[PDB]
Order: sequence, then C-alpha cells, then structure tokens
Amino acid sequence: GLPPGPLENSSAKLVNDEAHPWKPLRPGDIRGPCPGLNTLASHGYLPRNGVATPAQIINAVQEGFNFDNQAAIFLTYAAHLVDGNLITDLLSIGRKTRLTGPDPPPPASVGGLNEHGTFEGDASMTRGDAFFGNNHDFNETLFEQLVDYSNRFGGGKYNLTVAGELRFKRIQDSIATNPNFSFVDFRFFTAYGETTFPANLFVDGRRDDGQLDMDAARSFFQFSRMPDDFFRAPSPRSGTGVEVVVQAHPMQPGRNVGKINSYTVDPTSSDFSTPCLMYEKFVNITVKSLYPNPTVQLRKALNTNLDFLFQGVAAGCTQVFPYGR
Ligand code: HEM
Ligand SMILES: *[C@@H]1O[C@H](CO)[C@@H](O)[C@H](O)[C@H]1NC(C)=O
Ligand SMILES: *[C@@H]1O[C@H](CO)[C@@H](O)[C@H](O)[C@H]1NC(C)=O
Ligand SMILES: *[C@@H]1O[C@H](CO)[C@@H](O)[C@H](O)[C@H]1NC(C)=O
Ligand SMILES: *[C@@H]1O[C@H](CO)[C@@H](O)[C@H](O)[C@H]1NC(C)=O
Ligand SMILES: CCCCCC
Ligand SMILES: CCCCCC
Ligand SMILES: [Cl-]
Ligand SMILES: [Mg+2]
Repeated sequence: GLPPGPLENSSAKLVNDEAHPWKPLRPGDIRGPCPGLNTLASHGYLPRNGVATPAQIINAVQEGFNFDNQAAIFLTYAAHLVDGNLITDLLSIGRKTRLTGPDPPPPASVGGLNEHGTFEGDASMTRGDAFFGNNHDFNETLFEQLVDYSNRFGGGKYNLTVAGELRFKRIQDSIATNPNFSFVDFRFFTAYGETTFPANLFVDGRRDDGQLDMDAARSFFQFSRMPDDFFRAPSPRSGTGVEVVVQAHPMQPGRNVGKINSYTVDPTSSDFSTPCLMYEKFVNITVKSLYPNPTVQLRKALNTNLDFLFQGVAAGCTQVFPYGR
C-alpha cells in the first residue's frame, strides 16, 4: 500500500486509551529490539502478534507516539527491504516467523528486526550485541547502566546529555568486548538517532521537557507498556537533538577487525558528512546483496519499496536505481 501521509491532527492526546489497552504476550506473539514498535504492538496500535505491513507500522508510530512522517517512512521501508517479505508486504518486529509468508531465495533472510547486521546492530542501550548471544531481549544489567547514566548525567531522568554519554559508553563497551563490533553506514546513523527517541517520544506530551523518568523508561524498554494516562508528544518529531549526542563524543565509523580493542576506521563508510552516501550504500550494497538477481515480481516489489524508501530520504540526495526504472 502507499506510505501513509502525516497526521491531520498532531496534538498531544491520551494514547493509553480504552481502545489501546496494554496486554501481555500470548504464545506466538513476537517482540524484538525496538521498544517503540514493541509498545505499539502490546497496545494494539500494531497487530499484537508483532507482524505488520509497512503502512500499519507508519500509521502506528505516528498515531501512538507522533513520530514524524519522513522518519517513519525512511526507517519502516529500510527495515522492510532488508528484513520484511516484499511479496506478502509483512515484517516481523522481532524473530523470523513463517507468518511473513513464503520466503524469497537466499541470500535474502527475511529474518525480522531480530536479524543482526541488516537494521539491528551493536552498542544498543538495553539489548546486547549479537556476538554475546541475544540482540533482542530486554537486558536488566544494561538497563541498570541506563539508570546509572540517568542518575549521573540527567539528575535521575534520561535526557540528551545522558544519551550522549551512554551512546559513547556502549560503543566503548563493544570495542572492549565484541571482536566482531561493527559501527559503519546504516548502524552508525540509526544508533545515534535511537538514543534521542526516549527523550523525544517516551516523555508524556503534556510535559515534552525531554526528561524521561525511570518508571516510564522501564515500562517502555522492558514491558512494552505505556504509562497509565500516557499522552503522546504534542507535535511530530523523531531524532531532533541527535546533534547534541554526536557533539558529546564525536566518533568515526569503523569496526573491530576480529579481535577486541582493534577499532579500525572504515574510509568507505558514510558518516554525518555524507548522508546521501549512507542511502546509496544501503540500496546499492545491502538491499542489492540480499536480492542480486530478483525474479520479475520481486524486482517490482523491490522498486516500489525503494521508491517509498526515497520519500523518507532528506531532500538534496539523488535516487539510485539498482534494478533500473
Ligand atoms: C518507524 C519505524 C521504526 C522501526 C522500523 C524501528 C526499528 C528499530 C530497530 C530494528 C531497532 C534496534 C536497533 C538496535 O538497537 O540494534 C530500534 C531501536 C530502537 N527504537 Fe525503533 N524503530 C522504529 C520506530 C521507533 C519509534 C517510534 C521509537 C520510539 C517511540 C523507537 C525507539 C527505539 C529505541 C529507543 C531503540 C533503541 C533500543 C536500545 O538501544 O536499547 N523506534 N528501532
Ligand atoms: C485534535 O485532537 C485533540 C486531542 O484528542 C482534540 O482535543 C482536538 O479537538 C482535535 N482537533 C480537531 C481539529 O479536531
Ligand atoms: C546482559 O548484559 C550483560 C553485560 O553486557 C551480560 O553480562 C549479560 O550476559 C547480558 N544478558 C543477560 C542474560 O543478563
Ligand atoms: C539533563 O539533565 C541534567 C541534570 O538535570 C542537566 O544538567 C542537563 O542540562 C540535561 N540535558 C538536557 C539536554 O536537558
Ligand atoms: C549506486 O549505483 C548508482 C547507479 O549505478 C550509481 O550512480 C551510484 O554512484 C552508486 N552509489 C554507490 C554509493 O555505490
Ligand atoms: C529519515 C532520515 C533520512 C536520513 C537519510 C539521508
Ligand atoms: C530517524 C532519523 C534518521 C536516523 C537515521 C539517519
Ligand atoms: Cl510528520
Ligand atoms: Mg542492537
């Protein structure tokens, strides 16, 4: 279906309402590495089993959290292209599931958001690196470090100052402990953006002060649960303030080279100075590597989702066509 348009009415409102009650997981219900999508599924803004169309996801993040249209479109079609079923139009917000329907040929994985190294990546705040055995479950130890960083840099609250320090700490942790640590291209970009989302979107919209309390933080991060009487943000936003997180500890993109403490800058990687290159590499390398020689119906689905992806890309970039026009 078409990418949904922006909200007609973007006002703060109760989103923990009678039609969107929190419910616990039933057997087969899928939750993954994204606390935003997890919460929308656990409140029935998405299907509660955690399998959704891109249009459902875009409508969910806008209606539930006032995620802005451009950011919703970019992230959703990126995730769908590398992790979703392009024929069925279904994406798992977590583990690989037969519920996304018959699989395309390898090397395409359709592994859901749990798929390491497509969208999901290292130095997550409350999820472990894939190397340590679990890239998707809430980690209490990592959350306790989030609380500690909030206590130290945020006076008990998670804010952009806390985001800047924790983002850097998680990178340094992965460099020290994950011999396979990768922090390039798409992950480099999204890892910074993600640290702003709690401050911008998990803060009750009646306050919108960028100060996330730890009761609200645990409710979202661990239980996929909006606070009682949660109001969504009062205006559309996504990553506003990412500049403060970067400026706190500017990092070059790079990877460990098969050993801990071997972080090596990748001059082939995009960085914040080459945003269009991040888009071009995502399409020409990541998507193309998953679908090198697509059949006619997969090629059509790819080109449609790649057009949709480009709608989410900031003006100034040229669209690239790996399967022609
Ligand atoms: C619009 C479509 C969205 C997609 C496709 C998406 C996808 C993802 C994925 C795959 C991750 C895991 C990346 C990683 O840490 O390895 C992630 C992380 C995250 N997402 Fe989402 N997301 C979306 C929207 C949102 C929204 C609306 C929010 C908040 C309201 C949000 C909050 C977060 C946060 C806080 C994390 C970081 C978790 C952590 O590092 O502990 N996302 N997102
Ligand atoms: C927008 O939504 C808010 C919150 O529900 C509501 O109070 C307001 O009346 C709505 N505005 C319009 C123009 O309907
Ligand atoms: C959570 O993260 C900590 C530190 O990274 C790690 O020791 C632990 O194994 C992870 N998983 C669980 C199951 O607590
Ligand atoms: C985070 O909170 C601390 C302590 O209240 C404060 O010094 C800092 O300015 C805050 N940062 C932001 C961006 O609100
Ligand atoms: C992507 O491929 C297009 C079309 O061939 C080309 O113009 C562009 O330079 C490529 N970009 C990258 C980053 O390889
Ligand atoms: C929606 C984010 C756009 C960034 C890519 C240039
Ligand atoms: C959601 C804002 C853009 C993050 C990736 C460039
Ligand atoms: Cl918007
Ligand atoms: Mg991760």
